[PDB]
Amino acid sequence: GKSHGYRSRTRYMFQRDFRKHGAVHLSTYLKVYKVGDIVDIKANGSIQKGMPHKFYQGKTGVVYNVTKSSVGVIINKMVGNRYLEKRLNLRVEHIKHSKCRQEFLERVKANAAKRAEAKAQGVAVQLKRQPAQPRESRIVSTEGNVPQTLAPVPYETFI
Amino acid sequence: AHFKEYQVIGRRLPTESVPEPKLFRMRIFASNEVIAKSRYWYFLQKLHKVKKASGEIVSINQINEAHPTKVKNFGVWVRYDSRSGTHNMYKEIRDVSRVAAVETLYQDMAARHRARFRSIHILKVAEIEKTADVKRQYVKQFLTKDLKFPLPHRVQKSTKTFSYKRPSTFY
Amino acid sequence: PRKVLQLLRLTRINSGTFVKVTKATLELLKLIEPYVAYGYPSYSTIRQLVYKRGFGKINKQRVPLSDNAIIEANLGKYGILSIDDLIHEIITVGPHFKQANNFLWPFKLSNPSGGWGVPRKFKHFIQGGSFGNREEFINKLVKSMN
Amino acid sequence: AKSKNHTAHNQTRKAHRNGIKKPKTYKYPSLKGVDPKFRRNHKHALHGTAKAL
Amino acid sequence: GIDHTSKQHKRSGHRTAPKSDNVYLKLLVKLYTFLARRTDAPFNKVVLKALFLSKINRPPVSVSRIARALKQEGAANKTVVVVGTVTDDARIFEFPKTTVAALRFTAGARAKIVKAGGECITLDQLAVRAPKGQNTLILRGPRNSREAVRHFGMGPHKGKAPRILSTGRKFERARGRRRSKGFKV
RNA sequence: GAAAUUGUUGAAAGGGAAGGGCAUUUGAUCAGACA
RNA sequence: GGAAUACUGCCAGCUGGGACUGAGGACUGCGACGUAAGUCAAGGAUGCUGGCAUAAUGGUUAUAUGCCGCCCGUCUUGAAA
RNA sequence: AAGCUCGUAUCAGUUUUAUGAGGUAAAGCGAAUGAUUAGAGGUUCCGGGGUCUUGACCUAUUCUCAAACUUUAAAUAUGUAAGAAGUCCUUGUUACUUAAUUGAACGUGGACAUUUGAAUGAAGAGCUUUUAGUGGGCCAUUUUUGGUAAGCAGAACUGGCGAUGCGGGAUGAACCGAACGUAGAGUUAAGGUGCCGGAAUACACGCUCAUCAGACACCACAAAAGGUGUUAGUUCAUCUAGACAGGAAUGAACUAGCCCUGAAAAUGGAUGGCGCUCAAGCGUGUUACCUAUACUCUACCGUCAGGGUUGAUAUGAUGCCCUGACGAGUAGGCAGG
RNA sequence: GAGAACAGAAAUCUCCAGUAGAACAAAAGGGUAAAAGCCCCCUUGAUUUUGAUUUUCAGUGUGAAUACAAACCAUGAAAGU
RNA sequence: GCAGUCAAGCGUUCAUAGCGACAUUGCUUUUUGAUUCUUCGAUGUCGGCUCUUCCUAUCAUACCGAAGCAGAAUUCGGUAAGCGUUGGAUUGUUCACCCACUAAUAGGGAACGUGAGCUGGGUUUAGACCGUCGUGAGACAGGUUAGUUUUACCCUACUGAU
Ligand SMILES: [Cl-]
Ligand SMILES: [Cl-]
Ligand SMILES: [Cl-]
Ligand SMILES: [Mg+2]
Ligand SMILES: [Mg+2]
Ligand SMILES: [Mg+2]
Ligand SMILES: [Mg+2]
Ligand SMILES: [Mg+2]
Ligand SMILES: [Mg+2]
Ligand SMILES: [Mg+2]
Ligand SMILES: [Mg+2]
Ligand SMILES: [Mg+2]
Ligand SMILES: [Mg+2]
Ligand SMILES: [Mg+2]
Ligand SMILES: [Mg+2]
Ligand SMILES: [Mg+2]
Ligand SMILES: [Mg+2]
Ligand SMILES: [Mg+2]
Ligand SMILES: [Mg+2]
Ligand SMILES: [Mg+2]
Ligand SMILES: [Mg+2]
Ligand SMILES: [Mg+2]
Ligand SMILES: [Mg+2]
Ligand SMILES: [Mg+2]
Ligand SMILES: [Mg+2]
Ligand SMILES: [Mg+2]
Ligand SMILES: [Mg+2]
Repeated sequence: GKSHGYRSRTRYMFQRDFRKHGAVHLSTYLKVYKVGDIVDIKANGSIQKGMPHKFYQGKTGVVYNVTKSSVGVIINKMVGNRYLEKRLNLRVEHIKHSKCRQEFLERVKANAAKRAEAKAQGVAVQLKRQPAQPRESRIVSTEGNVPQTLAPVPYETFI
Repeated sequence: AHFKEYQVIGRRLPTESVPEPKLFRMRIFASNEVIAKSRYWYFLQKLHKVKKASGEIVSINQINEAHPTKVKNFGVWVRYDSRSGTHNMYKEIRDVSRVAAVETLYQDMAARHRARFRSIHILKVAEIEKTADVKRQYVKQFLTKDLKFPLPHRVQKSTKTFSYKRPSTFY
Repeated sequence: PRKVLQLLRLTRINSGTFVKVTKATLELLKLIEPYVAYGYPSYSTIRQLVYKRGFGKINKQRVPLSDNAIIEANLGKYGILSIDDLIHEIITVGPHFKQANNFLWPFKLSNPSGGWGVPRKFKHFIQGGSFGNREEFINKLVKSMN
Repeated sequence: AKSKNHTAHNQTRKAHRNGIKKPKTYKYPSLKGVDPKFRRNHKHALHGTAKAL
Repeated sequence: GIDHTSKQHKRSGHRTAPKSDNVYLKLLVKLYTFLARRTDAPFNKVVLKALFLSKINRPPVSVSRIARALKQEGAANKTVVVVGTVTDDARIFEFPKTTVAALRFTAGARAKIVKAGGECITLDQLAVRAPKGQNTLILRGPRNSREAVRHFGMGPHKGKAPRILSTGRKFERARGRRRSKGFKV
């Protein structure tokens, strides 16, 4: 019959990296997680306790609870035609801080600095990002760069 | 369609590490500038590590025939794909302009070899400057001194359904 | 592609809108390439489109732009107070392009008067069809449909 | 007689008629599953500051 | 053909007129339709829409609720407006001297307001005194205290009231409600 | 004193079914305004 | 060395022929032309003229001609079967 | 279907920027595991004949592979973030925590407005109750399992038929175009323009002659192997210092276009039919033209939405009027008659 | 691989190399080297009281599993488990 | 089931008169399977008899090409379905096997042609017997014997007739 065990189809997902087996480095256990931090989930195959289910591999959530060796993460899961909130009790070895927003905090700091320096001098602070714009006009010189003519090559075998 | 010849000059996008990238030029036969620029990147991607997203078109200019009222013998080198394999061919076309010779070439390739536009690469078009350098007999026969030939069996065009006389084919 | 067409306000055949060219919008055009034809408008094309088939969106309704008073009453706060001011904000993509362009109702065009010029439309313009980017050639096509 | 076993055809189209709705977010979320010792002390901290204010 | 992003010919989903055939209620709707059109006062639009509500959407408002609202800071001299029925409440022993405008008053409610020195007026009398809702206070009764609401959303771990006729020891307290009998919800 | 079904008289069409839709010709028949 | 022309594009340049449509019903608006009075093609047709006033137009009905049209109801993935 | 709370508000079958996850395509085997061809150079008090061979190993190489092998590793799909529930400063509460007012959580007070934190759109957003029918499906492109195969059986994504007419494919539930209130005019789609049949017996360069030619996607079939039929092309040699045959070209080996051989079934027969041969066939290019219930403009009917108007003395405030958009439908629901 | 009376291809003893090519009750896939393997020492947490969460899922049950709270214990010098 | 391509070989010598290995490409729907689309408010079912027409992958007859064709006989191939292709013993048989004549006794289709045309021997209702199997009722694509074959006057087709 069919098999739908807890760790089914996880042959490669939970493997260690090549030449990266063994004990976990100490910086994993020294990081500090607080309620409200954004973390991403990546199960470590050598730690069988506090291991997330395979569905949450590669998912990002928000910490809501902090315990002795584990944290609680909030995950929104799409079930049917709606999203339901899932609460996971995961050990710290299976998570890490998310860099998707640490850079955003830098832009928040930079916006305030540019907002303040323009507060006394210039109107229209212009603190909004823009997408890539079409290129402006330019002049290309041929001094030492005379164009060289190219032609299609004939067919050859060279086997 | 009625082909026109363009020159297209392109370059890689300038970078901080490598400024003033080299300029590359080629002559393209196409119906309009939109097709010509498309063909330029098609051949460039077969020769250099570059594509449209990492390049820029510098200049596109129409090239006119220097002597559009002089009969010339053109030598044409082509590469085309058949139903099984790729082949190189040499053909000779007699006309007054390069664009007219190229249009004849595409018609000839489609008629005799069933080769579409997408399957043909024009390697080189050049004018045979000297007589006795023509090496195809279907072109040499028109180079004879004081060439003359009639047009037997003339067929006239009628604008009416019915005719009141038996037509003649004299000329 | 169906979603992108809705976001560009193209819900029926022979409808047209103006689009500002950025990296965020060029990727939208590649997704709907086999369903649209687009190019670079000229001043005459923009002028004739607005004068003949220019309608404004007022209170969720389609109102003809038959006088400068209605334009001022709806776009005056952006400095636009005439039909030529609206045209200027479009051809030169100004600070208020988004508001001026969204004010215009999507253009309802007819079929081309001399036909499409090709036996089959649903190929790329490069391959002898109709869809894709035809650059400055869009002006001829639009004027026959306007 | 035999019949079809399983298919997901037309299921996504049904889900997009009214569904695919993100959850509504609330400030002051539920404290269910939070550490009981933290909640026990957090209750006393709120009582003290209410008297002060 | 048009690619429609939304349903066509869709009604607004809000009542534009009362469902009742009360001739006197229609007169009040006609009065406040005129006022809402020609006053640009937010009060008149609220009152007009409240006249369209059904019975369950207009819960009764007791006099004790009125007295509590008058205890708000700066609301002692405001006119209480209830689009519905005001009932009596004997649990309170002191009542202010306010003015109350409502569609209906019970016998106990009217007597209690008048005995305290206040007055009970209709909605058309309110319109003459306050055409733009000057110095008014709108009070609404509780909708979720209705007996039908407690059965809505029934299901596992929802804590709702089951729809049952007889309540007792032998009525839906067995397996499914306690751990000693199979499981608990 | 209805219909199925039938006789007589009258009109019309008919080269291996009949019946129908859009449009007009021909025959028959008929209402409305003469302000 | 100096022009012409082709091709492509623009004109708030001018002008001839043909077809379909006339919704609305005191005034109100925005413009144009004028020193002005006023006028106008400016928020939807008016002016002039002829024949007939009845089966002439039109309606109904039978027939003819051109093109099209398979038997309804039902179960069914699928019915003229 | 009934609505309810509100109305600029957050949202989105989408992109962008930033940051994650994956082990399929491909690739790899002088990288691990498992298969696998060929020798070469060495090694035995430790295989066995023979005084030197055949096996075993080891070292450097070599040919070829993997749904249940792998270092590397895409494309397409996929998670999160892009602010007021935010950032910054100062200091209040606690029985939690710290060697320690240390920290953690929640707050008081002060400052920073909508180029307030990318793009585009937004027939408004949010929410609740109740109930119908359905719970045999099938088809097409792409991915894909079993099977020689099947108009066979079974999955994945999307679009369709069922529930759907209309123009085209002669004819057809699914293909192409396009979806439908009643009409008028104009322009087109796919497909076509010798006649049937509305529209060029149009223009241009070639190819093909079949005593079983050919003629348009899905689609109603043809192969290996051959031809001094004819056309174009590749390479080599001979030839002005006269080749080949017996006075200018010739020989050999190959390549692929059309045609031909290969090609046999039962009532009489079907590029749709007639017929068509510098085509009315095949390949390709340029214009003109024909016509859908599609597109543009106008009228009328209905539906929905946003608005105007109670003033008496003339009758319907469920009245009258202004503006914009919309119209397919089985099972089924509701409304007005 | 190189060594030691009986002793040999395999008895016991010694050294060198050895990323796991071993072992971990069982099918297979993961994981693991001063260990999760081997040997030795001490133990009963395979305990008590009830909740929350994950997987199958209707977000029902059952099975299994994860992280705490309140007790009582085992082990260790200890952090811890 | 039938027909090709290649040519190691057979054929005294000699690949291809006639054959042909190892491989490989097809055709046919007169074999049998695979499938379950049509029919369970029913399309009468095996064989034979009778009778017509069609297909060619040609057994005979006409005219030819080829041979390891002297003649005689025979073999291979082409154009050809115009014209013929039988009488019997055993079996319900299709099939098969013999006897004999003959120029020859070729292979097939037409709802595996043909039951309101016949016939009813077989298969496949109810009676009965045997063997094996089953405690038994009973089972057996094992054997044996006995067992109702209905209607055309309508339309069309066909044959004749006004
Ligand atoms: Cl399905
Ligand atoms: Cl007719
Ligand atoms: Cl038995
Ligand atoms: Mg035209
Ligand atoms: Mg076309
Ligand atoms: Mg009587
Ligand atoms: Mg009768
Ligand atoms: Mg008439
Ligand atoms: Mg017909
Ligand atoms: Mg069926
Ligand atoms: Mg039917
Ligand atoms: Mg996998
Ligand atoms: Mg692979
Ligand atoms: Mg059905
Ligand atoms: Mg067809
Ligand atoms: Mg015609
Ligand atoms: Mg042609
Ligand atoms: Mg409808
Ligand atoms: Mg089936
Ligand atoms: Mg029957
Ligand atoms: Mg019968
Ligand atoms: Mg019968
Ligand atoms: Mg039969
Ligand atoms: Mg019978
Ligand atoms: Mg019969
Ligand atoms: Mg019998
Ligand atoms: Mg019997």
